Amino acid sequence: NLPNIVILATGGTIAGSAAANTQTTGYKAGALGVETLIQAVPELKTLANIKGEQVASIGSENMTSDVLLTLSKRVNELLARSDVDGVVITHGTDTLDESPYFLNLTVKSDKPVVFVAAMRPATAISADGPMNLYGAVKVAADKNSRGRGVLVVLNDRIGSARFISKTNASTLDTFKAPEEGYLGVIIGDKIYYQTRLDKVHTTRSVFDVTNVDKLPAVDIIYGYQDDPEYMYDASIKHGVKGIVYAGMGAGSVSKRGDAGIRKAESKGIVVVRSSRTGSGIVPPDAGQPGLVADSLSPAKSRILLMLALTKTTNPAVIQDYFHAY
Amino acid sequence: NLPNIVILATGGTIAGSAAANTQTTGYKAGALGVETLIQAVPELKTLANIKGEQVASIGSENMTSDVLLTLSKRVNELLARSDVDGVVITHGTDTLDESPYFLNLTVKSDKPVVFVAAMRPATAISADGPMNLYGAVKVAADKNSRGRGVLVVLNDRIGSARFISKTNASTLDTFKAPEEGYLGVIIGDKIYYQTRLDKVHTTRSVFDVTNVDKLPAVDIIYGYQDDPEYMYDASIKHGVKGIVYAGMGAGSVSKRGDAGIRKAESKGIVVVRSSRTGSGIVPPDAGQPGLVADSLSPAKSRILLMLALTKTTNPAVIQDYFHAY
Amino acid sequence: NLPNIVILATGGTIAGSAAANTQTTGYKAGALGVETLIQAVPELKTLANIKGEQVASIGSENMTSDVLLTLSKRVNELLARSDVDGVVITHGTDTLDESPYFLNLTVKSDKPVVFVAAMRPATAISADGPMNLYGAVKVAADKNSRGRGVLVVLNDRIGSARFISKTNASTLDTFKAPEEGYLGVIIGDKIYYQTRLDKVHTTRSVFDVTNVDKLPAVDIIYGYQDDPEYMYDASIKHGVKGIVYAGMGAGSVSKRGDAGIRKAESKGIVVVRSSRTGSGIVPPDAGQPGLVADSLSPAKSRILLMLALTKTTNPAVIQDYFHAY
Amino acid sequence: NLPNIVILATGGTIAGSAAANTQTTGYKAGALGVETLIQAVPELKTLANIKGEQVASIGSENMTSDVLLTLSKRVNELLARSDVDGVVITHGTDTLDESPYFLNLTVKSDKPVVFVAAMRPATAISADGPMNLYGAVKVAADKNSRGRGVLVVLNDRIGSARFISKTNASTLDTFKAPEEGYLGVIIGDKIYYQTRLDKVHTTRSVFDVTNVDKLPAVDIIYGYQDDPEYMYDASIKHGVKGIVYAGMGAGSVSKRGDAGIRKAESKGIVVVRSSRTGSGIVPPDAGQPGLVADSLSPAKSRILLMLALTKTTNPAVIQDYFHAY
Ligand SMILES: N[C@@H](CC(=O)O)C(=O)O
Ligand SMILES: N[C@@H](CC(=O)O)C(=O)O
Ligand SMILES: N[C@@H](CC(=O)O)C(=O)O
Ligand SMILES: N[C@@H](CC(=O)O)C(=O)O
Repeated sequence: NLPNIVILATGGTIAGSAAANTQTTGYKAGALGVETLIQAVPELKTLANIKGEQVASIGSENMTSDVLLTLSKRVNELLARSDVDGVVITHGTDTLDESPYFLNLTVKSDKPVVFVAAMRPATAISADGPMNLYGAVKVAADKNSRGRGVLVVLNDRIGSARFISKTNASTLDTFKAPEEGYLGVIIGDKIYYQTRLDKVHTTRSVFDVTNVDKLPAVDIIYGYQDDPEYMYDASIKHGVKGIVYAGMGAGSVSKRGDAGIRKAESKGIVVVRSSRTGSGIVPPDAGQPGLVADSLSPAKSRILLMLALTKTTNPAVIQDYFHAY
Repeated sequence: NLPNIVILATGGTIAGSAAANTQTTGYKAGALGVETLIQAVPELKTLANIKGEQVASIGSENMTSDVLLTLSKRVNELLARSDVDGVVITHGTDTLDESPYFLNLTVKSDKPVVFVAAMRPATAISADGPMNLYGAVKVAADKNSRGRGVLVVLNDRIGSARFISKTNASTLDTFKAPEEGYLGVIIGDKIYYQTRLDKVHTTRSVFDVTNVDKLPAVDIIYGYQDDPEYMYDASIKHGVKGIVYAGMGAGSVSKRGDAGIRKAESKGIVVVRSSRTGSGIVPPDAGQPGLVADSLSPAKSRILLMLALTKTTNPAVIQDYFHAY
Repeated sequence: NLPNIVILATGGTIAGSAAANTQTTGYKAGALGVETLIQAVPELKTLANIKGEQVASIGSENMTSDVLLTLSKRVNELLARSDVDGVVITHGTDTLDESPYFLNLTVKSDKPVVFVAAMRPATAISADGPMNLYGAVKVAADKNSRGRGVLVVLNDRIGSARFISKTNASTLDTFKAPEEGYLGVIIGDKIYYQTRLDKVHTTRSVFDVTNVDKLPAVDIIYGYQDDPEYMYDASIKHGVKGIVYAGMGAGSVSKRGDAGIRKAESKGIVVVRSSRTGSGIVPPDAGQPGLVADSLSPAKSRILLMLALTKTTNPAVIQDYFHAY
Repeated sequence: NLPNIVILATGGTIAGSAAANTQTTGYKAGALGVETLIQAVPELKTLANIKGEQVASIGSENMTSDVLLTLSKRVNELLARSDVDGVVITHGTDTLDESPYFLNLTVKSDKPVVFVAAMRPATAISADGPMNLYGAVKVAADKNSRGRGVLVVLNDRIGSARFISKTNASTLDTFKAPEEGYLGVIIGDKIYYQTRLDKVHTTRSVFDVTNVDKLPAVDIIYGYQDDPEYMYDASIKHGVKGIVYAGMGAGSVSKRGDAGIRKAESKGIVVVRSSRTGSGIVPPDAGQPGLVADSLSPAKSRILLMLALTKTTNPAVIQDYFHAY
């Protein structure tokens, strides 16, 4: 009796197709279904009983919070069933920073939720998709993968949704977390778990979007030399509920950024100072406005802020989420 | 006789002072003069004859293109003299991604221009400033450091202005370049050069800002899920000459980002697609609008685009600069 | 009432002194007592009630298994007392791969055992010792640091004794674990735990050396092109109980290395195939002799094998230790 | 017309064939000829005119100095011809630390010598071989690859033979150089060179093996706690010409290692102190015996020492080679 795994497809280059096998970038992309991905890897039949389901068919650069609501609700419906042991989600790499972390806070089950992607299309020479999908299903079918939070599997690595991000624009090994490493690795058709996420996730999370139809809008504004104050004005004008600041260094604000953040806060907008660096802690500073993002990236900080605004508008409670989640 | 090195001060945590040494973050920053930094390390006298100038006294988060013009003009004025062998620039870490790369394209000399910074204030326990400054002066005083482009010295490393960036928000070893490494290292009071910059820099650069009073305005717009098109509308309204897109993955645009970029291009604004990932190549794509940033980060792409706009607005010529510089 | 922390000194460059402050390497090293290190950082009094003890005064390159036995028995006696909350151990960096992992398997307490070291002597410019010691004591005094296994603190990082190793010969940031990251970080006088060790350690470990006078001899033989078979003959002649093979790639043996290992196994010597690469999994292979080291480095594999030989010689039980510890 | 590239096969997992595609490790390895590798990638015909030769059919773990001597002589006579523009060498990954660096010092031409390997067998799911081979041939056929030293191409990276090493036992992205990065990358069917090797290589190298029948024997002895002195006695007994010490930290010797090295030096054996860390500089120290390996790893130090012993035994001259090569 093999485990029962459901593969939910949302699109991405993993389900992409090009005219030539030498083409990995800059091509008229064609989408493939979940059944085509399953049929491409007949070795999945030794791991688990597989059922395919197409949630979406878009590039992750076009992934929206509305589709994330639909995805999370469907994952929760499936994991509540006794005939589903785990869920594998085929997704694009461009916003694989956000999607798994969204599910890390919204999934109400200990059963494995494994995001999977590919940097090369299925038609490409040495396409990474087939092995990544094999690894993802293997992880989801393993009972030892439970209670570890949402997992992300690419290039023989098992990364945490809380730390893993696309660190390189175009390489196969792009998904890394320099300061936190990987939760596990897949070597020689065997899973080796090494670390556990020391943050609040899945079953112990207070965030629930089961009865949420629309999430609060949150913008991300970059921090740099000569950064305009008018970007904050644009966010205020359109009435966003939150703003994540991709700050210079440890979330440092310029005179124009400081003025823009305080103007947003006076209108009731919750601002969180993250970092454009790529990793590390943004420490508390009473001399600067806004909350701090802890070690959360601008992309993941936005996700947490959106979900935090569904529960509260209290800055201290939201700050507590950033240090715990 | 010893070489003649001039230390130009712009500010930063390297010249920062706190009431307690346990404080490294969120403190009352006390700005120190260039002479105080020189007197703190009397071992600089064994390396070279030191002179100090105070170009600026601000945090790098407030570093502007106007101050960079003043800095670049002063560096070129000093390096043209026979009594100056090299220059050391004490700067902050928050925008040390931009400043050195600016001078990497504007300095008209093979003489060493070495940027130096510190993550911990001078008062802090195990302050990195003193050793960083010693290493920077040592690098600038070495004649073998010539013709290598603008250098950045922190944590015993010599990084290229073209590749090095603050990769972590709060650590001493934050300045890294995972795909390109370091040009050299400083170990045991000795310099070990290992790699050379294979890009156009300094003397061979066509970018000259000697007769430039004001640089063209360039904004950076971040790429993420549900990214607003109105950010581009804000840039267009304020009449920016360039827009750098910190794209999802390999500079991928959403439907709103695509619309915002094409709207900017119709107004004559040159848009360059960079990446929010942290490293890697953004490959050319005819299916997407805007130019491609090659391996240049959003911060450095903005610097190059700003300087490219002083000479031309032609997309093909600017694209050529992005692959060469 | 502040926690009671005991600082045990074994030596190292953290307690080293040079002729000049520009000397970090190649000098006549002097020794500093445990009290000299404590008085150098008066900020330790705000963290905990400190009591220093001098266990040894040697370079870690000369650290032996006999001294580790004495250290482990002493730590166990200290932590068994109700008036001790944690222990900080000043040690050298050269064999900081072995020592903490030894205590990770032998210390029977949830109370923090924090190893600390320095890459620069206390006399050097921007000596890392003072801050590393401050960070180590802060970790040991924190109640949240309990039950996390043996910790290693340098350069604002909290690494696991199971994963952390000296990855660079001479840099301050040398202690890394690319595949596993850090358990926590120390930023802005605050501790941020991110991951937990998912292996058997400390309290749950079966390795008890309280009644052990002398440990079994284990050698490490390197794997390379034209590697001699006579090195294995030298180990067999001296009657070692174990041999760790620092293998090429994934612990691959040459024809001479295969012959040497099989000859050792016939004499009752338990051989474990590790890797010279620096990281990763050495997978099981029925076509090759010896056991596999999992992700354990040659240095750490020797430590585990040495402790495993005090309990059993059964290859199946020892292999189970390598996948669980 | 297209360039003329010769592919020299030595063996390895790139030419490996397993029973099942889920088998990447621990399998009965099969041997695939050079023509089988060429016919597997028909896209090589668009890059260059290909001719294949079978130099060897062994795993790199069994690669010997006599085969490297034969390989180097064959590469040199091929590059001397006008009908050969570059050479691609299919090799194993286990000793890809040594082989390319050997040729980096022995090749007497600016024509590209590109080593290529694969972590997964040709039969495996998402086998890296085909893309790596395509990338290697593309690099060898590119005129811009000339005068850059021996290149190593895997996972879309172009690494220098001087710096690149297998850093992980079992992953696709194993070939890294933390402190030096890559010379270039292959993204979207385009080569992007970023750094150049700032060491003496190929054409300018003084190490000629045209008239060498047998290379001097050089052993590598590992440095660790309780390291035996008898390993050095075994090397002296068999009359090796050199000994590379894989030292603890920055090549630090124990009391037994110090006694063993000085005993080797008294018998005329040249000893070089390298590091077991994985990267970094081993600094000169008059207080310790033996020469220093600079930034060279134990594997690469052995290669340089072996080639230096064909010319001289003078300690100061060999030490100079270690800082220049
Ligand atoms: N544009 C693609 C990139 C990828 O999947 O690799 C996506 O994110 O859907
Ligand atoms: N806020 C400081 C940060 C630093 O220098 O470390 C600056 O950039 O000026
Ligand atoms: N030789 C020293 C190196 C250090 O501590 O940095 C030791 O390990 O004791
Ligand atoms: N055992 C193989 C490993 C590989 O090529 O991946 C070899 O080096 O030949």
